[PDB]
Amino acid sequence: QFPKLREWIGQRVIKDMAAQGYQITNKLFESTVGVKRTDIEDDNLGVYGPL
Amino acid sequence: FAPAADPGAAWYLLDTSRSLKPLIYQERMKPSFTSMTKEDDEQV
Amino acid sequence: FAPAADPGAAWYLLDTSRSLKPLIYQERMKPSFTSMTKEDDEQV
Amino acid sequence: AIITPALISALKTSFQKHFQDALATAPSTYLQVATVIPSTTASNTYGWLG
Amino acid sequence: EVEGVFVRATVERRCRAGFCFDKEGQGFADGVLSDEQLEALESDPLLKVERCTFSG
Amino acid sequence: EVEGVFVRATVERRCRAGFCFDKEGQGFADGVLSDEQLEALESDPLLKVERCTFSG
Amino acid sequence: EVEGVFVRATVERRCRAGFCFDKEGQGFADGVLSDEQLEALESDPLLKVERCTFSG
Amino acid sequence: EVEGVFVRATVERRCRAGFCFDKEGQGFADGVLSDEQLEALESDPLLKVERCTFSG
Amino acid sequence: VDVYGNPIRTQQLREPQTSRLAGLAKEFAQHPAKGLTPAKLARILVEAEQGNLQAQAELFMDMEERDAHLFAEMSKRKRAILGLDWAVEPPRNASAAEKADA
Amino acid sequence: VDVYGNPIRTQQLREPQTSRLAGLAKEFAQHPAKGLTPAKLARILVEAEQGNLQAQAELFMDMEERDAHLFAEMSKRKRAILGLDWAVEPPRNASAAEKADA
Repeated sequence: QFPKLREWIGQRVIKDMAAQGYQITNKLFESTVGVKRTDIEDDNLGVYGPL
Repeated sequence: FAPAADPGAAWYLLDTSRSLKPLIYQERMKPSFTSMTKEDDEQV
Repeated sequence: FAPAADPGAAWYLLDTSRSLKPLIYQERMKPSFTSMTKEDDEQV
Repeated sequence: AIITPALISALKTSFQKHFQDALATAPSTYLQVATVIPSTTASNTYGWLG
Repeated sequence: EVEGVFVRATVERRCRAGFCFDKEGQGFADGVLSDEQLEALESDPLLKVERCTFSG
Repeated sequence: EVEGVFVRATVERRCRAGFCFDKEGQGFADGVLSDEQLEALESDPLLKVERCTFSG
Repeated sequence: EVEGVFVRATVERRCRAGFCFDKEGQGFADGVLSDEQLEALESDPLLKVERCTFSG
Repeated sequence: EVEGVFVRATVERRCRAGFCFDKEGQGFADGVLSDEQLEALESDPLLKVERCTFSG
Repeated sequence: VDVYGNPIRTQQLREPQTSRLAGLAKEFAQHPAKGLTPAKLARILVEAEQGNLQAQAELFMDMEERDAHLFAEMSKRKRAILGLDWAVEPPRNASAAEKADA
Repeated sequence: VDVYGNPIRTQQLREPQTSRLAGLAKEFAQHPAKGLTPAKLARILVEAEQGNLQAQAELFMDMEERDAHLFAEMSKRKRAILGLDWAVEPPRNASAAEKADA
């Protein structure tokens, strides 16, 4: 942004804006588990399949 | 104890999140893959 | 250098080709290969 | 001006796609000097009686 | 190459020893190094400016 | 016999001396002993898994 | 050139004396000799198999 | 750091001494240096790859 | 608003909801009917009961495709409806404005 | 323009689209029905699901040719349509210009 009002219109002093930047990497996140194909079918109680 | 007093009233909030991809489900329940080939029918 | 004189109107064409199978497209998209779950996020 | 002209370098750039696939393969030529005889196996025993 | 020196014998700020005088033509406009210090060095010209590249 | 080894020349997580590494292929699947510690040792086959029972 | 090689530390059934045990021998997809013995020796792999160009 | 080694189980193209063998697992994926030669280095990951960072 | 009373905003009508889910359009059916056993079918149904409708939907599609008798019955039943003439009628003892709307 | 709204340019109507694809006209069907097993049929269908319609189309053509009962049924079904009288009608409560166009 712009700085304070100075105290001299005689011999005015120029200024510049500062360009700021922020860099961030969006790396992935994961998590998983292994299960057997027969066991999910060989489970009549409803558990092992709410996975 | 790592607290964070925050105004959360300016145009932006602290620790802003960035939603790139939703929670697309990844599954491995078909013989298509080598997990069931190399292993005893391991689905993932 | 690399010449060749051939007929074109004959019942046979020289250097005949063989399009035995079409230009089938082979792809590696997502939960179809292991390159993308038990590996990096690679596709071929 | 900008006190960090390096940071604003990415701000002041632009990308235009004109060289992307600005090329093509040579025109098909085997049709003139060849004919397709598709088969359905890993061989072809041609046969004629002279 | 230095594409701008922004000097023209201008009164560029040089904050040294707690006082910001103008010692020489330290005007520069590039993204090579010390941009944060370039803020202090090239804040106030205070006099007329004219850039003449040194091709450095 | 041995139910499974899941070695593929890679363990799941062999953590010793406060550092967790990945080598020596110490993967087992059985409740013979140290099941609570078997959860920590196992449960992380980063690389492929190959099961070749040793019939021990 | 010979097409056929197994270089993934893969297991194959090679019979030494009265038993068949893991080992990598011929490991080729082409045969001109020892076909009857190769069949027992060239049992397709147990684990991951990948082929290369020995060109021997 | 080394975002990816691209080494495990895969072998890439390595052109040295006029003969481009395949070994030593020199896979990498970054824009640090020798980016143009990265194509030549990764010109033949013939075998299955399995990334794992070295945190270099 | 809608019939259920939920607030309606015309801003969201410019684009389909699934447009921002380009991942869905690239999926392929897993064909769970191939190699199906009674235990697998029971597991599929039970899992569907718990909110995993993907496998159930794919199984139903395969079942529709692979059975000629079932497909013929369903097609006949649906074509029965598709051939019915339809009309829009105003509400009970509707007024002139309601008749015009209808 | 067309019904779908895509821009229409009369320049491209002078030549067929496939004219510049002389390779297609020289192809011959591969006849995938010969030596067909259930595994081969399943692979053909699955591959067709993924965008390889060539094998599926050729298999369907062979299936049509090699089965007399199926061919008779399909021919009867199509000839049913081919024998229907048809007419072009103007839209609902059309005007004189619309009637002339129709």
